[PDB]
Amino acid sequence: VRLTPTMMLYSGRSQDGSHLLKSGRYLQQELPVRIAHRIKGFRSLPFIIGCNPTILHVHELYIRAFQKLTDFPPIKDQADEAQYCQLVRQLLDDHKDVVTLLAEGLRESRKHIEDEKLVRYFLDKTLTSRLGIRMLATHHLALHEDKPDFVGIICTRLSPKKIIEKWVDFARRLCEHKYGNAPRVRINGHVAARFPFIPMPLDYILPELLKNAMRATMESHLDTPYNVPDVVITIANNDVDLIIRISDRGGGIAHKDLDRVMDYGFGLPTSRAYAEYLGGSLQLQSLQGIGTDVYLRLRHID
Amino acid sequence: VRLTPTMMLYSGRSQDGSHLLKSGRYLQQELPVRIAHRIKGFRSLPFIIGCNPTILHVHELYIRAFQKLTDFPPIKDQADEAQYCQLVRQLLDDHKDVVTLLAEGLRESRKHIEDEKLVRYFLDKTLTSRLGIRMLATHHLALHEDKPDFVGIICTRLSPKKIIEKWVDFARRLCEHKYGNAPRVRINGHVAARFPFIPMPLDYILPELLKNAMRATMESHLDTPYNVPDVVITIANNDVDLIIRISDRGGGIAHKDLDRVMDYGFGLPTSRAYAEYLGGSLQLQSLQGIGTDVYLRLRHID
Ligand SMILES: CC(C)C[C@H](Cl)C(=O)O
Ligand SMILES: CC(C)C[C@H](Cl)C(=O)O
Repeated sequence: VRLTPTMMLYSGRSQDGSHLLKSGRYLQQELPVRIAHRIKGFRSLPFIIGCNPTILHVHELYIRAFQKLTDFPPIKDQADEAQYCQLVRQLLDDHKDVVTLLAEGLRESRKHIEDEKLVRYFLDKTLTSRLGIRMLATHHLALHEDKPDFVGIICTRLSPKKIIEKWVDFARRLCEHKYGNAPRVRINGHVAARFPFIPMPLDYILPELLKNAMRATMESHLDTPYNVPDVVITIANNDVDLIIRISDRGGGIAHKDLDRVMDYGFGLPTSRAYAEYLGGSLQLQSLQGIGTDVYLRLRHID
Repeated sequence: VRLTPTMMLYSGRSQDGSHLLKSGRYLQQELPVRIAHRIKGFRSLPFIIGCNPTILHVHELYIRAFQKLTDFPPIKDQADEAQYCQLVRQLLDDHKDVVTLLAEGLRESRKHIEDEKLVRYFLDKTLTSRLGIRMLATHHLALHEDKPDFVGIICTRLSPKKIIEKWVDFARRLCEHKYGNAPRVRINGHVAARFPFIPMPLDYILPELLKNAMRATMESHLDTPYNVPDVVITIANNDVDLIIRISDRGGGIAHKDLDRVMDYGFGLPTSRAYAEYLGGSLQLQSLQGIGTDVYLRLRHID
């Protein structure tokens, strides 16, 4: 009992494993319908783009997914549900590179793009539906796990500070490897906050935002990489949403680039679409000559 | 030679005072036309609002202004221009309370307001035109002054830090008088920047923004007024615009109030309309539970 947009994540308990069958049967009815919607998206692409060999390949993954899914017989016991999980697992892996295949197929296809609002809409709808589908699927699998402080993929006691720190260490390493240093990150605000929340969207978004804030900081301090401005992260936790402000002193996004930056890495426009999909937002405040403030808002689970 | 939107401020030099006659004759043709546009605005008000005695009074100031202006004969020498200045001076003073009279007339008139986009449009158009008219008029008068680092109302060497500091001292005093203390203000970024710029819009806007940031800070620290979070102002100066970010730790503007706050003190919605009128913007980022960031952008003079 809990939801993403129009999709339900099951918070349940059954010592017989009754909840696993109910969740399995839900996932089994919901997946094919949503995969078919993805097939329609490909069908309605401008012909010339839909013809691109990589776009066509991704199109074919979805048909294949829909075939295997609809071919699976209904679930009438635990044993069915178990094998169904195996299928779902295989599909999640087969589809792991999809975002990357799309970004490539569409680049090969840049010249033939006449209407950009049309393709941008396709990407947003595809990528965000894909996310929802993957959360729902991953949730069901994670219900088989016995891990504490987790109901499926819902973490019952999530520390925004903690999950930010993990992605900071990650982004710092990439940055140190490329520039030989990385900005110290400071975290302020509600650093002690804990509340139920689904990690996954944060796991996509944060590393992107952290990579940008760090890149921009280094690219504008080439002369002094051993000494660069800190990246300052602020956490604001209230009853409606969680806000994570990420501020860098990297010189800002230039006026001429302001529009190009939020459109299709490819990490920012995806991140914004994810945030809105979940009922939040991703906004940018550029101080040209100084730095950039990025505001990630995500609604509280309920 | 220099401009606000569709209006020209004259940067000129004449030892005979030839520039004063050219500016005077420009101001004399431009004022009546723009006052008449203000009269149309009142004429097109919903009857029931336009009937309010205070709204009617302001309406009558404008007609009166337009009469005295059109009655003034053309300017053919320095002596005419001098008396014209006297008239313009008198009008600027007669009209000094207009914003306040409007805000009052419309409050008396709240119940009868059916379409809010209509009135909001009237206010924006009136208040922002009024500003432009007052800049143009004040500029002409200031051309009579011999003050250094000033061509009329254009300051040739304006320090954003300096003008911010003046409004900080001002807002601090009001705040100390009401709460018995006030937040320390810190200024960072391009604190050494200097460039031609027209002070006036900053003189309206900054004190409003500073009053809010300080009020919000005190209202959320009632227990400890002797010790409150600093207000942090950041100046970003580039070739396109000037950005002044004003950040407070006053708990943010609550979700439920987010829309009500930018609509018609009355200081924020005016400030935003002024900023856009001049080709800039005024945007708010609320971190509910923590504070608010306000971003004032104003285009560089050119
Ligand atoms: C069959 C599903 C799980 C595939 C999802 Cl929609 C994805 O593209 O990864
Ligand atoms: C006649 C002019 C100078 C009046 C201006 Cl538009 C104002 O209302 O103050």
